[PDB]
Amino acid sequence: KESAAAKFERQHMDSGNSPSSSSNYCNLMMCCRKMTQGKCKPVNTFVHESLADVKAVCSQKKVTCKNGQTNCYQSKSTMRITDCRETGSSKYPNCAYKTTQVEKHIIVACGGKPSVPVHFDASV
Amino acid sequence: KESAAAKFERQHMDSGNSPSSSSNYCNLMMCCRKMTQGKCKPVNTFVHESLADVKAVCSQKKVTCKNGQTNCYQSKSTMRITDCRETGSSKYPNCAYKTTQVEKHIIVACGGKPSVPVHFDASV
Ligand SMILES: Nc1ncnc2c1ncn2[C@@H]1O[C@H](COP(=O)(O)O[C@@H]2[C@H](O)[C@@H](CO)O[C@H]2n2ccc(=O)[nH]c2=O)[C@@H](O)[C@H]1O
Ligand SMILES: Nc1ncnc2c1ncn2[C@@H]1O[C@H](COP(=O)(O)O[C@@H]2[C@H](O)[C@@H](CO)O[C@H]2n2ccc(=O)[nH]c2=O)[C@@H](O)[C@H]1O
Repeated sequence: KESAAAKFERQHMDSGNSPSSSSNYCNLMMCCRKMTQGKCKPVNTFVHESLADVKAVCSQKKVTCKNGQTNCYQSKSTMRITDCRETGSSKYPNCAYKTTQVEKHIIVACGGKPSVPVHFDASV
Repeated sequence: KESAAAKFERQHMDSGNSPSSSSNYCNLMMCCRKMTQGKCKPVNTFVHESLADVKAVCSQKKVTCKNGQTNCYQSKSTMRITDCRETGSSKYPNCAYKTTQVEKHIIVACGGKPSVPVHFDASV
């Protein structure tokens, strides 16, 4: 069982000078979206365009994936994204990330029927 | 078993215009701290002072809790906190919170041995 004390720290403590700061986006999102469980995911990109714009990439420019697979597609237009990269000081389970906001073309792998994004490959 | 498609949405989609806006502190925090599972927790306060400064409240002014319990203590000093209150639009699984930052005295319930904070009761 989680102790009542640890449970209070989880639910009410966030000690620090400016916790609502932009630079904390990846830290909280990586945590919210469950990519800090069991291990820290080193690299993850979030996309801020509509789901419909991202699903459409699966119909755009076909490119080879970094890992040599051939189901990747590059976007025609540049998208608003955020890059979450694990920092130097990061150590499970104190997962820490640098937050980088950029606008770039994305490459996704697509799969299933109907074909939708199943993997973020890179940005250019 | 999570589909590859739903997984992609969970891991990379954060559609919106200002995703790292301070006003999103509560939506991210409430998700990270696991208070948006099963139901949306309606009220929840985060304290930005250090843990020792909060643990110390358990040795300050003893006061009655709002539910009639007698193990509540009120900080001697005001503290930096953030109130997260569910908005009218909020409906699980689409929980949404207003973030409000104030400086107020807190009232916690303390328990165990040593006696530490186990519940957040109110701020004044
Ligand atoms: N061609 C493919 N088809 C289907 N699934 C694939 C393919 N290539 C990789 N995958 C899988 O997709 C799964 C999900 O991974 P993702 O969330 O996309 O993770 C990305 C990538 O797999 C991982 C390792 O490099 O980092 C992320 N990543 C990488 C670079 C980047 O700029 N941004 C980003 O999010 C991984 O298990 C991987 O095995
Ligand atoms: N005196 C007490 N001793 C021990 N546990 C208690 C006591 N009073 C309530 N509890 C329990 O404390 C547990 C944890 O609750 P909390 O995380 O503090 O939640 C607070 C409160 O219980 C919940 C319901 O109102 O909202 C929060 N809350 C309320 C007001 C506020 O300003 N801020 C805030 O975080 C609850 O399960 C409750 O049963």
